[PDB]
Amino acid sequence: DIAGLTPCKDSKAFAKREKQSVKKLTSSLKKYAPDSAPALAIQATIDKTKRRFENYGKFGLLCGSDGLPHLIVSGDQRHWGEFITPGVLFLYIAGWIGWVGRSYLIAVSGEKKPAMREIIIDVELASKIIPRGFIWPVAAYREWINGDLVVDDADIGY
Amino acid sequence: LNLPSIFVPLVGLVFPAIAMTSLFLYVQKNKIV
Amino acid sequence: ELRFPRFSQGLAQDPTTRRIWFGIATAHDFESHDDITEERLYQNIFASHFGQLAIIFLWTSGNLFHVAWQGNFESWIQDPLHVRPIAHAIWDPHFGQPAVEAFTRGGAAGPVNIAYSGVYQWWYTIGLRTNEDLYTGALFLLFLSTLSLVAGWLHLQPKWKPSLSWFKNAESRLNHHLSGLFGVSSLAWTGHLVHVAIPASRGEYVRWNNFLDVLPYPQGLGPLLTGQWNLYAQNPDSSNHLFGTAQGAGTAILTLLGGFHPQTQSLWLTDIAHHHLAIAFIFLIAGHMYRTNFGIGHSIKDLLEAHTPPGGRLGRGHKGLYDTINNSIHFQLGLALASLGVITSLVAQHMYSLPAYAFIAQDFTTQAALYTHHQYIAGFIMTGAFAHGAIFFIRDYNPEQNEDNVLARMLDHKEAIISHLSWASLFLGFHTLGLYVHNDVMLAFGTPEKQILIEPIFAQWIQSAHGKTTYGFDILLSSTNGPAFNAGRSLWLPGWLNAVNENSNSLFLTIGPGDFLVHHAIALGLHTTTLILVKGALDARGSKLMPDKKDFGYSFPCDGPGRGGTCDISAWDAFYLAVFWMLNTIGWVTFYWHWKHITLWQGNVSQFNESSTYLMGWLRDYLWLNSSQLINGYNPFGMNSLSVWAWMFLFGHLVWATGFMFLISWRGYWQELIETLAWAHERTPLANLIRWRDKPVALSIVQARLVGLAHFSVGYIFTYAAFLIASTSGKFG
Amino acid sequence: SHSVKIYDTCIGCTQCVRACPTDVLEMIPWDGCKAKQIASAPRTEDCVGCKRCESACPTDFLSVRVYLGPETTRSMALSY
Amino acid sequence: DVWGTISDQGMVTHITGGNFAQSSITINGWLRDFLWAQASQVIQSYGSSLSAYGLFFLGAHFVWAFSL
Amino acid sequence: VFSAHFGQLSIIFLWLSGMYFHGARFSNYEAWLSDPTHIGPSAQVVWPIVGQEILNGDVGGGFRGIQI
Ligand code: CLA
Ligand code: CLA
Ligand code: CLA
Ligand code: CLA
Ligand SMILES: CC1=C(/C=C/C(C)=C/C=C/C(C)=C/C=C/C=C(C)/C=C/C=C(C)/C=C/C2=C(C)CCCC2(C)C)C(C)(C)CCC1
Ligand code: SF4
Ligand code: SF4
Repeated sequence: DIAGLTPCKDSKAFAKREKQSVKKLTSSLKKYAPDSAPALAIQATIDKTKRRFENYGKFGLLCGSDGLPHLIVSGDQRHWGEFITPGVLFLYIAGWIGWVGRSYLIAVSGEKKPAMREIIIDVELASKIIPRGFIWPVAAYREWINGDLVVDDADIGY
Repeated sequence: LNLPSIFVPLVGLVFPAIAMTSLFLYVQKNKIV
Repeated sequence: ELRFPRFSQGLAQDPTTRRIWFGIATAHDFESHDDITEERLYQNIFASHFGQLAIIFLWTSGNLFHVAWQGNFESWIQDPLHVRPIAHAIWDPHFGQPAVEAFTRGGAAGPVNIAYSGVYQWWYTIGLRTNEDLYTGALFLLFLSTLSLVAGWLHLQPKWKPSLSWFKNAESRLNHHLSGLFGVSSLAWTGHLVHVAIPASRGEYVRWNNFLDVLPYPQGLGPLLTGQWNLYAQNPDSSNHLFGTAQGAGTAILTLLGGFHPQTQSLWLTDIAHHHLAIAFIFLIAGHMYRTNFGIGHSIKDLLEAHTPPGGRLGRGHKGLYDTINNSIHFQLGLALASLGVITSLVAQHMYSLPAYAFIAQDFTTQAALYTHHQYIAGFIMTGAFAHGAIFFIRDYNPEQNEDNVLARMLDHKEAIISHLSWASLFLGFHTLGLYVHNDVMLAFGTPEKQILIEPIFAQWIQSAHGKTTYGFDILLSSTNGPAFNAGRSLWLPGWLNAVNENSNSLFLTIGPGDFLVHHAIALGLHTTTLILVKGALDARGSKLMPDKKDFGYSFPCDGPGRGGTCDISAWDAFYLAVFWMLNTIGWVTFYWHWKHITLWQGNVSQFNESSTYLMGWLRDYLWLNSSQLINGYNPFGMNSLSVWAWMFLFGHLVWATGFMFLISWRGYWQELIETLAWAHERTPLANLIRWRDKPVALSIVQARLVGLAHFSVGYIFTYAAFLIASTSGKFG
Repeated sequence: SHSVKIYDTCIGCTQCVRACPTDVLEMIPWDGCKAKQIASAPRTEDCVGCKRCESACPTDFLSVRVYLGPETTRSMALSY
Repeated sequence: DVWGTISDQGMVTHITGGNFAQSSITINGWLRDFLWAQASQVIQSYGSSLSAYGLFFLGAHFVWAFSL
Repeated sequence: VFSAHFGQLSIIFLWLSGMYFHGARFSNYEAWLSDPTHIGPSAQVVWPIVGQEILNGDVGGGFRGIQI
């Protein structure tokens, strides 16, 4: 397939690795009583391992000659679940955090001693600003349009 | 004759002695003119 | 002029040992000497450059003489794959008999050293065959080294001193150096290849006593004058040619084959000849651009004054840069050092993938040594470029005469520049270290299938574009029906494609996720080193913490404990900090090169492909595994030929560590201690009859930084050199 | 010997003179400030270059400046 | 010289087999027979119950270099 | 000084209480009492998330955990 890689659901090395891990777990499982707690924990680990391999196989990942999954990040539409969609989620969350921080700093700077409100948080004020990160992409865009996001170079100084 | 047997001591022992002697006497001069 | 140093009265009146140290350290800083003028600076520089040429010629002549006197070049010529070349004989009276036995190698009758510089392959490729030729070369170089000294002495006499305006004729110097130093030299070397080396690669011996009679080509210069140049290519060497012999030999002198010679695994000689001929042409044309005395040629100042964007986004453009550059020698040194560092790295990268010397590709230790050596030299040159660039801003830059040009606007948006460099460094560091740690944890918990492994798709795509077929991409030169494939299908594509798709050589190696990770680490190193050096250069004249820094010069200790404290505030200190990061980055580069090649040469690529994705793999499978022979050079049971390298290994670890002492503990501790020892000596009988004449004191702050960094660098280099040479030559020779 | 200089932003607070450990500086009459006095450095052959005077100065930027120069017995503080 | 196993006949086998006397008198001996030889357990611990010690080994090298 | 020393003693007692409780609740001390030379002491166990349960090693006596 892409870059000489093979789908993990059809890779012999992938199945070999799964079998080796399951055998290694079963060798430890064969040391305890069937109804003891360690046996149940090892059995749960075995079931989890089988589920992990099955999900990797059926989610469309690609495997190399080593028998391990590899990620594709060039933009191909068959692999957006690997980088692009989680990346959009990361950007959304990070923008929320940054936007609420900047809005708190701007709202608090008008007081007599703003620094006192930076080592002791005003939770009453922050609890009104936290929910507003929900629409940060709209607010930031509108603020950029109207020229409220950036300070002119002439005005920057201590 | 074995040339290394003569030249290794001259470069490793005697030449450094002469050079260091001259440099020590040069840096100690009270006046150079 | 009172005493040593004669060139500095301020140092000459110093009554302490500080007079001596500093006297040595400021000897070659001519600009700072007493009663110096502008003209004497240039003249003394000219004499010193002649001195450097004389020393270089002496070094080369010594190499030739010692190889001829004590080497086995003639024996090596006949069996180049199983004979080890000899550098020089050993005469050490401290040796014991087992060492005498162990170091006797290469067919010699005494203990010897094996050469790893590669001079045997080089000198065999250019047509040398006997010890008499080597002796004549050494004598000729001895003559040139004397010529350099005589010329330096002559041009320093009152009748023969050039004036100040002679040294500032930029157009004439550029013309002479482009046309004559580059182009004509290339022409002469092409002539050597046609008349000497290529015939030597076919069994014909041409020397100074018979070269007039023998013809380099059967039809002579007729095809050149008439224009039937294609006759110089039509009978190339056979694929079964034996390099020193006439079996399978051809008659062409200028070809466009590409690929490698099947036996020697190096580039064809006719390709090198045609290359140097075309390059010589290009430089000969390039050297006619500027105006000297004949009413034609461009003017550099008028070229600079014209290229100004009309929108005003670049201020006044390049107006005033001609005088700014031509009146500052530090600006010139910075430009030259930057260019030379870039091409040193380019030489290192191109000599491992496209070998040019016969039988050098099979000598693994030599190739490793050359790549590592030239990369470290390149790193030092790159740091020096920014150092002298920073010196420019303090000593020579004139604000009034650079008003609103590009150089001033660089100083104008320094905060933006530095902040964006910092952001890039932070991003690369966070995410690269995070991926490595995630993979390490996945390996530790026994679930290697949960690693994050990013395929280097863009680099594989470019490799496919260059002709590689490994990844199944069908693009450009990797496709069969396209304009690019068709255009070169008959010229050089067959040999080039044969070379690229052979997986035994080092031409476009196959790459994977480990390569992705290590390349992003190398990028981190480049960006951070650049951040440090650029911040040093752009803040040299001052900042908010020290707005008048330019009054204090390039190197000074500090500005005291006030205003919060000001340790390491000068530009010299920024250079000092950047050298550490340079060593780190070059270490990463050379580690990666060595491990990938060592697994290639053993036929075990999967070892690298699987162990390189986590850092414990690097620690265990590269460092720990490849030391076993090295640390057994001597042991309680005996010693072998690696003993010297083993000794050197420990020597390195020592010097490195000693440097820490100068870097961590500072001066005030040591001065107080020294006072007590002075008291003790003045009070001891039979010894107070002896008196010092320079009062002993502790080292200066800047001096200590320098000494510590020097011990650090020497130890670094010696340790890695011992490991590299021992590990490779223990396995392959 | 080091060089010490005084600039005309001085407000005549006298802190630098009090801070000096070898008596380099002193106050003299002036008419350019509200305190009617200004600092002076007449004995710089005894300066060691400690920069306590710079640490004491309140103006921005400094009004007293020290440039380290050629070293002597007095400026290296050698008792032997 | 002390720790080890003993057989039924009373033959003491030491963990490193009495190499201290001859090998500890050079620096190369400390480097080869002590650090390099005995680091094998900690560097081979991945995939077992002792892998936490390998992880801490690497992390502590990191912190040490960070202090510089 | 007196009051701060009392605080330090309180913290030390908390540490000892934790040690004895973890010995009583999550250890193989009783099994170790019957075969000291063959069983490895253990009094720390981990929860099964993100695969860290591999650290519960086979120390003996029907118990899995971290050796102390
Ligand atoms: C055609 C006339 C001519 C020539 C041949 C030269 C030659 C030279 N001049 Mg110049 N010069 C000239 C005219 C000329 N000049 C004129 C007219 C003026 C007055 C305007 C000057 C003013 C002048 C000054 C003021 C200075 C020089 C200097 C120099 C020297 C530079 C150092 C050197 O050797 O670089 C050698 C460079 C090369 C061989 C070319 C670079 C090659 C690169 C690195 C690529 C190599 C590729 C290759 C394949 C690698 C092979 C490696 C090998 C191991 C196999 C050099 C000897 C300097 C000097 O040192 O003087 C003593 C110096 O300071 N010149
Ligand atoms: C073509 C190359 C070139 C040239 C002509 C110059 C010329 C100059 N440089 Mg520049 N420089 C260069 C390359 C060059 N540089 C490079 C590559 C670097 C980066 C490392 C620098 C970094 C640099 C700095 C940081 C400074 C200069 C300065 C100077 C001045 C001379 C200072 C002096 O007398 O030092 C005297 C020389 C010494 C005291 C010797 C130092 C040797 C070091 C410590 C290492 C020695 C270790 C030794 C080999 C150990 C051997 C051990 C054994 C067991 C193997 C002069 C204008 C100074 C300047 O202009 O200040 C305003 C200055 O401060 N240069
Ligand atoms: C588990 C996954 C993971 C983790 C733990 C991290 C962790 C981190 N990321 Mg990262 N990242 C991830 C996945 C992850 N990333 C993925 C999948 C992507 C692909 C989209 C990125 C892309 C990414 C970027 C582009 C950046 C980071 C940065 C960071 C660091 C600072 C975040 C911060 O302070 O936000 C709190 C938020 C703020 C302080 C506000 C400003 C920064 C955020 C990112 C908002 C940016 C808004 C802007 C309009 C988006 C486009 C920018 C453009 C340059 C692409 C932090 C260590 C930042 C960094 O390294 O900075 C040096 C950074 O710039 N990450
Ligand atoms: C291994 C040693 C080491 C490390 C890790 C660093 C790291 C860094 N150096 Mg430093 N440096 C070192 C050695 C090191 N340096 C040495 C020996 C020198 C020579 C004196 C210098 C000289 C130097 C200079 C002069 C500069 C740097 C800069 C930097 C930064 C580069 C950008 C980067 O990667 O950001 C990413 C950050 C990191 C990788 C740091 C670690 C982040 C951790 C892992 C995050 C998680 C922390 C964890 C949760 C905390 C738990 C602890 C506690 C709460 C319980 C970074 C902070 C440059 C800088 O500041 O750029 C902005 C810079 O200018 N370094
Ligand atoms: C600070 C300072 C300084 C310094 C500087 C420096 C040191 C710099 C560096 C820089 C650098 C170091 C740079 C580099 C660059 C590079 C580049 C820019 C490149 C490019 C390339 C290209 C473009 C290519 C292309 C291609 C390809 C890839 C393929 C084939 C084809 C072609 C050829 C097209 C000075 C002296 C000025 C003075 C002032 C201040
Ligand atoms: S540097 Fe020290 S000794 Fe010199 S004037 Fe200032 S306070 Fe006095
Ligand atoms: S401390 Fe500064 S302002 Fe005060 S007297 Fe001295 S120089 Fe003037």
